[PDB]
Amino acid sequence: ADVKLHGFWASPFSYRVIWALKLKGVEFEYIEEDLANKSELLLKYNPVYKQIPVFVHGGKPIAESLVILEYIEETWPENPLLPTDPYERAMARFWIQYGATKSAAFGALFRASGEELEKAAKEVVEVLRVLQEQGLGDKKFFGGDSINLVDISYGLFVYWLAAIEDIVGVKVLEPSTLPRLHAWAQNFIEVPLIKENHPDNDKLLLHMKGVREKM
Amino acid sequence: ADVKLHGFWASPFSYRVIWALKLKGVEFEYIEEDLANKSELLLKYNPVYKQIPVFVHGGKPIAESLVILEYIEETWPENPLLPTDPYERAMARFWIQYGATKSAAFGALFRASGEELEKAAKEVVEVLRVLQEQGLGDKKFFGGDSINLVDISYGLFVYWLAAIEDIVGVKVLEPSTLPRLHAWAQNFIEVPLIKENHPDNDKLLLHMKGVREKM
Repeated sequence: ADVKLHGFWASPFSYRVIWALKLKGVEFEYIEEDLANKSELLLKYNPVYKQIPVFVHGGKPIAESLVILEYIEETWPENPLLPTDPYERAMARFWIQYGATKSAAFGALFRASGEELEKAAKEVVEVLRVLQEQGLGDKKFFGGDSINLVDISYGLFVYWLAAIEDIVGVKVLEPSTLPRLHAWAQNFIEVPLIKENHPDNDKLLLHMKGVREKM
Repeated sequence: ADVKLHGFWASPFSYRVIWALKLKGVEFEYIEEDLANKSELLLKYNPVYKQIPVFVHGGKPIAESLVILEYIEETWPENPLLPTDPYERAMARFWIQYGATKSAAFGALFRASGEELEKAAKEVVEVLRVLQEQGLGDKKFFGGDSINLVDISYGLFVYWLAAIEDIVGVKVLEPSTLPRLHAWAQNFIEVPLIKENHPDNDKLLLHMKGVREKM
């Protein structure tokens, strides 16, 4: 059954799926979607959200990156991206859900006014501290010695932190404040799979700087 | 390994876990938590959210009802509450996630002012229409001929609809507007497992009416 991925060049959600497929060694056709003029296939495949990514396997579509990632893990179980033990799997799902819930704080910091900025940055630092202390601990990656679906889901945090630093100017992931999480972020971007698969940084900063003009 | 459940008498989230355990035939000790004075075990077991439910198995805790439900399904796989096929499992997770995301609209309607009420009720009806058309379809339950984790996760919607109708007075799940979803709601409350396990309706309406005094 052939695999298609409808994505967007600057989307971290589309990149989550690219990472999981490339890790599994699953060949796929990538389809770049124009978000200003959504394709007939995108609207047919994702009527509920009308968003990318849309993963298609054997002509059958799946929307929502977290749902797609679990389908990929179940369909191509070799090179596992989740643990086999139910309790460890529940801890992985717990941290993936925590990230999804707290993702709103990153967008809030990105659009915060000159005054709102201090409180927004404070809330992001506390989210990162809990993630570091209770989620990562002393492990190299959320997945232990190699990346797993938890690391993949936290690519979105790295994407936001780098955009807030380069465009806004506030630093929320500092080595002296969060040494373990900062070491994790550096180690994650150095994983060859990640290094080989990410938006062009200059093009991404420019696009995101322009998107921030919503104020 | 013994099973404990830290819950709250009026919590639909605690009831999701009770339903799944009773369906699986798993014996458990139930611990009623005083939300005004959280127990030492609750704060130790759920430091991230400090919320019930907290499920404990072999002394190991799990927080977040959706995470707990998947652990129960994986640990006691007999009497399955999720399909075995990855694509059907992905559709179940998709609809469970849709419910979690849209749950905020129900709280919004519950606390809406006399003016906000019309727009809040409109947004809830559209959430229910998409759930009915694209999620339930012509099936008796989200799980087909019997309830599954999707039906269990949508107990929360039934809890809200009955509270909005009895206290506020607005009807958002009408038989002539949503015939299939209304038939589903009636069929769900008639399932003996559900009928035997829910908060005392009079006590629940009174508690919720008092909680609505946050305006």
